[PDB]
Amino acid sequence: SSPPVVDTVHGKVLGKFVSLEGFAQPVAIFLGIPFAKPPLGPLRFTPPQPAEPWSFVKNATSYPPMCTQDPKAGQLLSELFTNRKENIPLKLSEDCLYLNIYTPADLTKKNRLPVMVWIHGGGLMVGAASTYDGLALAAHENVVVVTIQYRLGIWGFFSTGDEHSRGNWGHLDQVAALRWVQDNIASFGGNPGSVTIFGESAGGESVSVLVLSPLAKNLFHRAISESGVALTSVLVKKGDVKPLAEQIAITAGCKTTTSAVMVHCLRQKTEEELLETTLKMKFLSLDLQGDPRESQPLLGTVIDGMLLLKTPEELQAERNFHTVPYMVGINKQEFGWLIPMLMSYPLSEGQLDQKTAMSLLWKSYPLVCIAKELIPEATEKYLGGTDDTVKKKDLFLDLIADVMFGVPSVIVARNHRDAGAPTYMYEFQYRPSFSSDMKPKTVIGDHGDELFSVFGAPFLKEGASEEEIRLSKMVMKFWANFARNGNPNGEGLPHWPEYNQKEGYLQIGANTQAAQKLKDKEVAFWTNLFAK
Amino acid sequence: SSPPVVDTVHGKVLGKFVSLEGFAQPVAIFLGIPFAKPPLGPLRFTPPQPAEPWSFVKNATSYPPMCTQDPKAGQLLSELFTNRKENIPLKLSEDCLYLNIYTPADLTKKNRLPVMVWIHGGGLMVGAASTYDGLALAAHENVVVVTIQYRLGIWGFFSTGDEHSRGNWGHLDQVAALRWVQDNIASFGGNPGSVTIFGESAGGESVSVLVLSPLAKNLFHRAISESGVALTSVLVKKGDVKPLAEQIAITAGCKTTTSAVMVHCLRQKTEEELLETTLKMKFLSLDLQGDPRESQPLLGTVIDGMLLLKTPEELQAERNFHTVPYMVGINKQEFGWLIPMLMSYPLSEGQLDQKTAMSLLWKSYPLVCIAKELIPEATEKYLGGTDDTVKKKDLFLDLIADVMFGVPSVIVARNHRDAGAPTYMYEFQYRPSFSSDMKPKTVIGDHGDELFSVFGAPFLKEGASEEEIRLSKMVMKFWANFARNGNPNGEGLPHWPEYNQKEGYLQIGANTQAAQKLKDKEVAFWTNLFAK
Amino acid sequence: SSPPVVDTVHGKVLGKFVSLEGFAQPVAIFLGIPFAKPPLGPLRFTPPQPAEPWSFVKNATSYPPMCTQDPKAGQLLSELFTNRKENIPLKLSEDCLYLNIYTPADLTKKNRLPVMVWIHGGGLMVGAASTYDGLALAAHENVVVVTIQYRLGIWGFFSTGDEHSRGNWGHLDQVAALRWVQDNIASFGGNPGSVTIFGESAGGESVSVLVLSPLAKNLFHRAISESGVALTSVLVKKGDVKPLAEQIAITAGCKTTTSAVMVHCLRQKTEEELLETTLKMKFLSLDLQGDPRESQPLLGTVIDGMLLLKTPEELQAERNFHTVPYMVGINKQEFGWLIPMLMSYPLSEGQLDQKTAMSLLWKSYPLVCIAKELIPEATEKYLGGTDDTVKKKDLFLDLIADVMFGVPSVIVARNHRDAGAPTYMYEFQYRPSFSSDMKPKTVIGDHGDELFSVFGAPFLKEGASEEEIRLSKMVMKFWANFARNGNPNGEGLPHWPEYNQKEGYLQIGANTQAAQKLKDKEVAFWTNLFAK
Ligand SMILES: CC(=O)N[C@H]1[C@H]([C@H](O)[C@H](O)CO)O[C@@](O)(C(=O)O)C[C@@H]1O
Ligand SMILES: CC(=O)N[C@H]1[C@H]([C@H](O)[C@H](O)CO)O[C@@](O)(C(=O)O)C[C@@H]1O
Ligand SMILES: CC(=O)N[C@H]1[C@H]([C@H](O)[C@H](O)CO)O[C@@](O)(C(=O)O)C[C@@H]1O
Ligand SMILES: CN1[C@@H]2CC[C@H]1C[C@H](OC(=O)[C@H](O)c1ccccc1)C2
Ligand SMILES: CN1[C@@H]2CC[C@H]1C[C@H](OC(=O)[C@H](O)c1ccccc1)C2
Ligand SMILES: CN1[C@@H]2CC[C@H]1C[C@H](OC(=O)[C@H](O)c1ccccc1)C2
Ligand SMILES: *[C@@H]1O[C@H](CO)[C@@H](O)[C@H](O)[C@H]1NC(C)=O
Ligand SMILES: *[C@@H]1O[C@H](CO)[C@@H](O)[C@H](O)[C@H]1NC(C)=O
Ligand SMILES: *[C@H]1O[C@H](CO)[C@@H](O)[C@H](O)[C@H]1NC(C)=O
Ligand SMILES: [F-]
Ligand SMILES: [F-]
Ligand SMILES: [F-]
Repeated sequence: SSPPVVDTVHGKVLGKFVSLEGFAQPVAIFLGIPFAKPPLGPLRFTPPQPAEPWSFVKNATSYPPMCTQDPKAGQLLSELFTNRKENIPLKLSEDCLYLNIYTPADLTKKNRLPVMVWIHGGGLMVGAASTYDGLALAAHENVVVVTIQYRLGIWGFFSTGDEHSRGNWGHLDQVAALRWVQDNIASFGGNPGSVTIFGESAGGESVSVLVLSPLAKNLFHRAISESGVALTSVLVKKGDVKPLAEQIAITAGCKTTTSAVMVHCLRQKTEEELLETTLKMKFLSLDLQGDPRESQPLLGTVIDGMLLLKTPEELQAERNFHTVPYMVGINKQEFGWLIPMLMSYPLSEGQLDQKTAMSLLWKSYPLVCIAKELIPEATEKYLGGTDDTVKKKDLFLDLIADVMFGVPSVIVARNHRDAGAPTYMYEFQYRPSFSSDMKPKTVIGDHGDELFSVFGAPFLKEGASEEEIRLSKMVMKFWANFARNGNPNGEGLPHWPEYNQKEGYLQIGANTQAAQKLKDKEVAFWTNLFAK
Repeated sequence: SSPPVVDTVHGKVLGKFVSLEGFAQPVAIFLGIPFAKPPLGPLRFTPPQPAEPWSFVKNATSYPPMCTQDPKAGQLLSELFTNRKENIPLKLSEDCLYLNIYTPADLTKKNRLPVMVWIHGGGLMVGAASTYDGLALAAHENVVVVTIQYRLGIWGFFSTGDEHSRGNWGHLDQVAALRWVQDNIASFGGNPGSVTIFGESAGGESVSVLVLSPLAKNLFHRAISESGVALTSVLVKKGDVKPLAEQIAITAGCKTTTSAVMVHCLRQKTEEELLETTLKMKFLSLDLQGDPRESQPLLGTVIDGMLLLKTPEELQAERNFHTVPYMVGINKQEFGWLIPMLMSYPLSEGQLDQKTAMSLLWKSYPLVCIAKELIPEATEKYLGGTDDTVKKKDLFLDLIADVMFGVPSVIVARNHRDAGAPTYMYEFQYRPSFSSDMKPKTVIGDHGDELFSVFGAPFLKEGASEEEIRLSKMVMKFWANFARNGNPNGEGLPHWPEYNQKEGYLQIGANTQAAQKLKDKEVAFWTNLFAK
Repeated sequence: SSPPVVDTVHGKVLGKFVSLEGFAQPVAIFLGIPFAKPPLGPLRFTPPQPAEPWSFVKNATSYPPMCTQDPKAGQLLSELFTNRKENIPLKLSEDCLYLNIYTPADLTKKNRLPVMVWIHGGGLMVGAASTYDGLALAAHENVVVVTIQYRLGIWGFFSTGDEHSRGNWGHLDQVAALRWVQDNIASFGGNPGSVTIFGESAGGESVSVLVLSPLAKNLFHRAISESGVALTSVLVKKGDVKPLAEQIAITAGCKTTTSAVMVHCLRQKTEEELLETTLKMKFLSLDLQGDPRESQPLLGTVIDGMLLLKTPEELQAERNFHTVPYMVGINKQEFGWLIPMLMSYPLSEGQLDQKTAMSLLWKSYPLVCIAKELIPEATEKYLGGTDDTVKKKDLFLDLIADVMFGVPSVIVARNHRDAGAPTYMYEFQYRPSFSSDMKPKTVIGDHGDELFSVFGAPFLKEGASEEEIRLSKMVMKFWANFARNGNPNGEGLPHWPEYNQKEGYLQIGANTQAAQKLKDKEVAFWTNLFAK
């Protein structure tokens, strides 16, 4: 029939139907819907403003650009995380505040299906929404899937520490996309009364941040963090952020007389000029030559006084905030291959010794945040075993993963629980067939592996076994049920214990079964070690 | 006496008194009155905004700049259409939103004289208001004459097809200046309740557009289109305008990743950079090599969705719309010398044959928009007459004139007529003594020839025979009478029948008398041909 | 016990304590508090906009930058006027709208002490607030002292003479600071209901202008003009100013097609570019050859139609406005050494004859504004006496001093008196030990010599004698009493008569006592000569 045409507040939107195998009702897809005014010129380094309305019918049938980022790194991550057959090459632009919608609802009628907003990851430096296709999830579980984008790197996170540039522009874009949904999603057969935000990695941490922010209050009703939370140090800048702002400005060829002078100067810079600055800063690579405490991994989240009134530690410590069902999960080997490879980690010999371990762990300061006085003990706790240099390197990775995702995730889960809100945890342990060739088959539950089950990659790509297909059908149902009742459980699916005092979590993989006290031991150790 | 000082909404304006040979009543003249804020910087490619108010008295005693255009092309047209003796040298600037006023009213007393607002032509690419002196008309028929300006070329008509740059900036200016008139004319002895708009060529097509625009309603009560209407295709863009925008962005050295990207980039360019882009484009000149269907004649009117909700063809269909007295006229030989000479036509030998005719007609695509399979029938219907190559060249010029003005003008008139509103038509056939020395004396009723009678050139220049002086007097009468009563008739003047079903019109010239069915046979042929 | 933290409408401010010998209660100092939004980008050449509120605690413990100016000239004047022991070197920046506060109040309690707002001088081309340390005056007279800054030169006074750039930006900033004081001063223990503005030189003229401006109505309750008033021609521009605008524009490398075009262009220029333009104009210096009337001193105050509705002459002619106690004073030798030296006067021979003098006075047209036909007359009235060139040189200095400050000051005073408001006058006659070596010891009461006494330099620098100390205590007490009651009289002080019909004034110096009719003779004379 005639392409799908939905009416929104700003104007009519045109899309295209896409039927999936085994589903009569085709899925309506809208690509590149603007949810905010293009942040160009004077709007750079400022909160997102509403999108100007249009006079006729807007054709939303073309993938939007991805926010300015390292094009090589961007395309690489996309190819590794995409759930669709062939990766979709994208263009770069500052005009990237768009979102993609996938509704399996029959627009001719009135439907109120649950809405699931996806926040992509990429360390807040790279990524896009187009990378994730929701055609499968939307059909198999009959939910309206929405993928959003937000300013990355300098454009979405540059902060001078004061009012001239508070920061968190990227986080504000997410909040704006959430309001867009509350105001228009009903036009796509989605129930604005039931919105679930979920994201992986930096997207995960973003979810945690939104769950603690007063600005997002009432913009969602359930949240899910996949391998990433607000306690994930590397993504949250604590202390005086001024030194960073100046370092960036100097590189860009700007004076540092005052804050307003820097912001003004940086606004004058071109996109290419700021992309070059980015490349020079080398944000997603382990800095070897230099002091570990001087390596700037990124311009993560900050305490601007708007989105976040104080550090995540401080905020969660209190129990006076709108609580919602929150699902926090991690993978078996978060630091298995993906992250180390991208960051170009030194580990290439396949083995390591205490001395070298403590040497590498040190330079990993901008990631784990371990005082040089805690290096020995930390290394001993994980490598103080077998003489096998090879088995050491493996325990070294588990060492890093526990500090970045493991312990943090569990902590957030505990606090949310104590806050008196429905909490859930899981430990994904599986090795997708879509993995990379360079990835050693001895790795399972790597960073981002759960993505393929979540977005039903086995229903779009080819070569998926019946075992890999069912696993996905299970995850999608678990997720979708949560978006529906704030409870993953359902008929035909194993039992998922709510993370309470017993601290029971679900283990997903070849064999999905419940368990208890995830990393419980690991947490204890670090909680004391970190206490100096 | 002392310089006239009128009080307007945004401040007091100072002018000067000028006396015309024989008239005791001195005419108050104001030059350079702003009717909007200068469309500089971010205000480029945006609607005109109200002008900021001034403190003391503003000297409105100097000619304003003409809108940025091809300085050479603009200077030529100014010297070929000016009715004043010596041609005034103008300056270029994006700061060109001014209007000139000519009032014979006695400012010392309340006066409600009819107001005639003039809209200059020039293919929407060149032109200016200072070119036309309103002294003679204002004094002879006692009416306030107002010449207005509007953004041209890229500045006034650049459109990306969407909300990022809808377009028709130039027409919105025409509207702004009209609202200004309704708000201030009374202070100049003019009656806002009786404003007549009239223009020639592009100024004519503009009147035709305002007559059809829901925004213009109530800003004028009488319309006059001299050689140019909404059906003159060359000036109206249909279909996706996105290609033209992208071609312009590229020529200016801008990326085309998205609409917003283009507009932002172009807004960062200097006036001169856009003027160089203009010259590079080579607009008003016939392209003889390439593809006629791709040739870009100019940047005209589009369907923004604010000024025009749909194409003129569809608009004139409806009856449910406000209607006013409309006078549509054309010249004997619209494609006689002027236009061809300006666009550099291959016509130099002074004759033409059937074979070279069909070829030329095709390259003339951007003007007559005639299919390539229709060329044979069209050429045979006009040139199949005699075997005289010279007559074939003249009958070929009649071909282009009919398609660009003849047929369009009549169709527009018949629609206004059947719409239930007073309509009037005429055909000017005379050769002013103010013609160029380069125009053959055999050309009678060439494009723009009426302008000399309309603006009483015979009373400002020299060499005008009494016969020509007489023609001018009659013309200004009819006009002013039409302005006064929406009817040209008045004792002392030949009778001008209303354009009703008998399709009676007036032939102006040495011998002025009525006739019937103007271009009747012509309209039939062209409507039937295009039907295929 | 802990750094001073104060809450304001815009956010928290953090200062520092500084104790002054003789006072138990340490003074709370706040440096660099923003009272407006940085006048950058499109904000240049526009009214000051409110400052953006900050989220946490802002540290105002660092000296703010001074507005862009001649770095050399700026730093020189600061060392010559500074009352602190060591001159503080400052940075330049368009982001200069800050104010400094010195409060002797105990912020742990509720206090409401009189507020004295200082407006530094420097011909509206240079100067800073930081130059003046309020520590002494604040502690000694128990009053809150506020030092403000305002846009200088082109940035603060560029006028096209119309609505596209009225001018007086620098005066608007001063008014913007006064509003900030009324909204937040109570947080600093200040009494918003008792604000006294005072300034020296261009600061004196500013105060004088604020007294005639409707915009300053109810923003201060007492005024003090030290050596400068609104009748000091040199700082006030009369007549068409457009010619000056164009002159700057061309120098800066801009077009001059229209006013809007000129302002649009200058806004594009970088700080460094406008600064280089400043240095080129040679604003401070004096041209010895050419034509005196073709020179150009500066960009003083203009008649914008906002800040000032008409010339100070016309405005003071009316007794229709808010009348507040006004104190106007001058020094013994206004043109004794300081100004001449800074402009580089050819008086490097210490001698001057009746013929060489008539030449200088003419060349000094932009400073005295005297028709060349009058030069001979005036020159006689002063130098027509002794045949001693050495005395002629001195009498010549008295000539200029009387025309710039002497006569203007008394006239301004008398008019205020006749308006029926409290008036007072004084004449400082002392030679501060904190003078410059290169300064002749025969010069007593040079321009700005009262500043050392007013700001208590004897209590900040070293070597002051018991006499110089006593003088400073007396002056401060006099100023503080005036701020308190609008009357300088108090116990322990001589009697300062009001400026009624007897025209009594105070002779401040080593021997302070009252007198009558200040410059009465000179006032009568000049008024006559100028009557031509
Ligand atoms: C690259 C591209 O095709 N641009 C298209 C854009 C984009 O879809 C939107 O900017 C969101 O991507 O808008 C249209 O689709 C539309 O509204 O009619 C037309 C145009 O073809
Ligand atoms: C370039 C130039 O000379 N500017 C002139 C302008 C123009 O009138 C307006 O810009 C409209 O052109 O304003 C004046 O006339 C005026 O109001 O006193 C002064 C001046 O003569
Ligand atoms: C570069 C500079 O000196 N500016 C400084 C400003 C100024 O103190 C205020 O803006 C008043 O001028 O704020 C800081 O001191 C601060 O709040 O800690 C840090 C910053 O470095
Ligand atoms: C892309 N990798 C390169 C070539 C193949 C693959 C394994 C090898 O890595 C190592 O020896 C590391 O020690 C390592 C890294 C990541 C996971 C396991 C082991 C280096
Ligand atoms: C300067 N002109 C050149 C040589 C003489 C004169 C007429 C001719 O004109 C044309 O071919 C035109 O196409 C034309 C103009 C006007 C009337 C008829 C035909 C070409
Ligand atoms: C260096 N100066 C020389 C010798 C001592 C001192 C004073 C004198 O000049 C004057 O008295 C002039 O009045 C003057 C001219 C220029 C600058 C400052 C003072 C000339
Ligand atoms: C928009 O889509 C419609 C229907 O698919 C099509 O007719 C039109 O050409 C498209 N417009 C664009 C973006 O070219
Ligand atoms: C504020 O000042 C304190 C010291 O007084 C300093 O430690 C801190 O860095 C400043 N705040 C910031 C982050 O600007
Ligand atoms: C405009 O004319 C008036 C009338 O004397 C004059 O005051 C003003 O300066 C003139 N403008 C210019 C810049 O020529
Ligand atoms: F991430
Ligand atoms: F035209
Ligand atoms: F000064």
